This record gives sequence, structure tokens and C-alpha cells, in this order.
Amino acid sequence: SQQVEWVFIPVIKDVTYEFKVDNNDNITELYVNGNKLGPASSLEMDFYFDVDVSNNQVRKFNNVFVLFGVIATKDSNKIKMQLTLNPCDFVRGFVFPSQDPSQLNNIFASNNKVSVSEKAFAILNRKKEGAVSSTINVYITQNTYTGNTKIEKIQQNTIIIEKNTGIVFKIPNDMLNIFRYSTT
Amino acid sequence: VEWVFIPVIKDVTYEFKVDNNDNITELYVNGNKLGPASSLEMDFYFDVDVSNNQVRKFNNVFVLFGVIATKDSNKIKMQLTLNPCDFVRGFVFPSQDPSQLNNIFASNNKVSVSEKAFAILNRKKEGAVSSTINVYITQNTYTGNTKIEKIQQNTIIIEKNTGIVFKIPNDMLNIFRYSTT
Repeated sequence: SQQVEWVFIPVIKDVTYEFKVDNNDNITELYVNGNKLGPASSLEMDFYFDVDVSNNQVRKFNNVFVLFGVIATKDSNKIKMQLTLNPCDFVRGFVFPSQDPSQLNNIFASNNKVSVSEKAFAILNRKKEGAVSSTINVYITQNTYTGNTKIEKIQQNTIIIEKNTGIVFKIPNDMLNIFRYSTT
Repeated sequence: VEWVFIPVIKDVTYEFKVDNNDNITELYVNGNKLGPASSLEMDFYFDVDVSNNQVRKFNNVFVLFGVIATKDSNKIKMQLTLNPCDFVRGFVFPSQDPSQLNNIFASNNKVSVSEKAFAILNRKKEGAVSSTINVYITQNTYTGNTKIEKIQQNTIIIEKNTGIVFKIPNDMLNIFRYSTT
């Protein structure tokens, strides 16, 4: 599973992230703005979310990756990330083991990707993260951003976790505050 | 004039020529001449104790995070790591002159970086620097392990027009450290 491409997926405003969870509590698909991303490895739901199954609620997000010196924006229907090298800039998100990387081109504004050491990222609420590869693919444009940046928050229903039963896990609104990021 | 970032690293030589007016007339990096595109006061880079002919401190030491530096052939090679614990320290210098800079850096590839992205140690009369800085960085990231390295005696030479060389005590040089492979 460490021989698979793991990719960084920024969680940003006006993009919807839908995780499909099966009867075994495994993630079968991630849809980013409706674009399907299949997992290469069997992928436990608890790699991303700690769920209180009894009242159908997310307790916390696990393995939230933070990359510094970059900003993110929405460009057309795609995620655009740019290098600033300013340590006060950051973009937060998930890592995902792509079964079929060619699916990633619909999600990101650039074809341009670089490998970044896994040690470069801060990882919040680390849990059973040994599966992740030692380098992470990051989709970043070739053009630096040198203008002013600001911190933005995501919207209430940015992340949706859909079980096979049709029932969604509740995510409290305050929990989304962990996904703040730098943008233009 | 867009200013350029110059990493100060171990087996590269840096020689500053200072005139009788205490202005820098040239910087030689590994023997490659770099002419200043504006008038450039010596005290932008160094403060000097006239009484014992010694450097007191280095000024305007710029720090770029998420990058490493190495010596490749006779040139400075900088690479992106995006690891905030990685950094490269150095000078900024006013030249836009691609000829002179191509002899110094391993890559032709440069990007503009906001001046606000850098930390500046011992900042002094730094208002002349442009709002973006040219950084010569290769197109290929480095994902291996890194370590912090220091420079040595005789890495930096400061030479007055008279032939006299300013003493730099070894402890002063500790301000120049950087992440490398």
C-alpha cells in the first residue's frame, strides 16, 4: 500500500467532497465536485473520520494533512494550488491512495504535480497513518503567487459522508474550522 | 531592478569589493562577477568595527523556508522540499543581468517570490529591496532527508579598494547556515 500513489487533496471553499462508505466501514469512492476517485487500497473510514456510530456523528477528523508555503483557490471547477514559499500560508486537506491517477486530471487545475516528502506536512490527529507512502503527490501550478493572501474557511456542507444505507453522518459545523486555508 | 536571492553555502566563495565611499562595487560568487544595478551601501550586508577592522554583524540575512541548497559542479543548486524545517540563508543582491547569474546557479529556472515570504535577520535599511525576489530553484523537488550545514572560515571575503581585508571572527559566520542533502 506504500507503493501506491498517495495524493494530497486540499479541502477548500465551494468544492464538495463526498466519501462513499460501504457495509464494512471502508471507503469505496471519493467524489470531488462530482468527479470520481477510486481508492487503490482498501481504505478504512477511520483513516479520515472517527464516527460515533450510535448517534451517527463524526467526533473528529483523522489524518488532516497541512502543507505550508502554498495557497489554494477554485479555478473553473478545479482545485488550483500555488507555491508562495511564505510559511504563514497553508493549505489543509486529506491524502488519498489513487487506484487510477488519470482521474485526478478532472479534479486539479494543473497537470503539473510534484512529489513532496511526507515529512514536509504537518498531520493533525494522526491515526494508523503508516499506510501512507513516504512521498505525497501534490498538484501545484508552475507559477508562483507573489500577491497578498488571506485565510478562508470552508462552508457548512463541504464534506458529506454517505453510507451504503443512504444515511449520512452528521458533521457538526464547528468541526469544519480545522480546514482553514490561505487563498488569494 | 528585481533583486536576486544568493544562498551562502559551504564550498562556494563570496567576495565583496568595497570602495573608498563604503559602497559595494562588485560581488564575486565562485569568481563570477556580479555588478550591482543600483548603488549599494556596505552596511546593507555588514557592520564594521573600524577600531579593530572587524565585522560586528551581518545585516539583512534573508531566510527562505521549504528549500535546500547544495553545490553542483561549480554552481549553487537550490531545490524545493516544502518542508518548513528546511531553510536556506543568504543575501539579496540587485542585479537583473541574466548573463552573470547563469554562471552562478545550476538552473536557468527562476521564480519570483514575495519579499514577505522571507524571514530577514538583522534587518537594516532594507526599504530599497524590491517587493519580489528572484529565486533560482530547479524544477525537481527533493524528497530525501536533509541536514543543517554551516559555512567555514574563508567562505566570505570582504575586500576594500586598498587591498585590506576585514576580519570576520568565526562566531559571526554562524548566522549563515542552511539545509542541504
